[PDB]
Amino acid sequence: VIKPEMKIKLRMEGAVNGHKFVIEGEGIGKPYEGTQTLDLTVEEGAPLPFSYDILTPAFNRAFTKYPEDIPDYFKQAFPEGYSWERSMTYEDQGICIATSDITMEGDCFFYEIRFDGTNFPPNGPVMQKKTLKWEPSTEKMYVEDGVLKGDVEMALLLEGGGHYRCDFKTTYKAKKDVRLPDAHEVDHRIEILSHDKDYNKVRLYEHAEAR
Repeated sequence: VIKPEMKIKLRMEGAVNGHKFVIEGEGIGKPYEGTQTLDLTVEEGAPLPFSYDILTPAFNRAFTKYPEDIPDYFKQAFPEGYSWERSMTYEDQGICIATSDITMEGDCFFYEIRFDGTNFPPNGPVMQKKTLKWEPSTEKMYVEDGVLKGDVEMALLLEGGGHYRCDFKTTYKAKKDVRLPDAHEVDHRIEILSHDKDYNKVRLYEHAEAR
């Protein structure tokens, strides 16, 4: 039921360091090539006082190129869909939790996303918007408790050229039983292709391939 091109519509509600916001997104991707692009718009809470980058991995592993001999936990889960739960722990004790519930109708995915962070220092790189991009990453995927888990060590490149590290832990929960894969890895690259001055409008791209 996963077509070679799938559309995407999403809504994120959240709060970061007490600043509430709402972002909507629409876009399109190619699930079997592991690529997608979203156009995202801040609908409430503009201008965001924090780095947009902390949000971008919350904006769907159905968009992953899986080799034909690794079971695709994500494409198998449709049309019913799946949800995920993610902790993101930053090196300066900023902490975020995000969840998403992902359904489908026809050639379109729908994401209902919740995002919350707190404890970001007011002069650190997130609240001072000093981040440039995420570095390409490798997520370790493995089965535990009957579901699929991923761990990835993430790094945000900073203005002036250091890195700001974050550990991601994700639980992925299909809504029906599916064929479980062996342990494997997903390589990612995520990039903001363009944005307006205060990131009220953002074009966001991801390429992901399992190996």
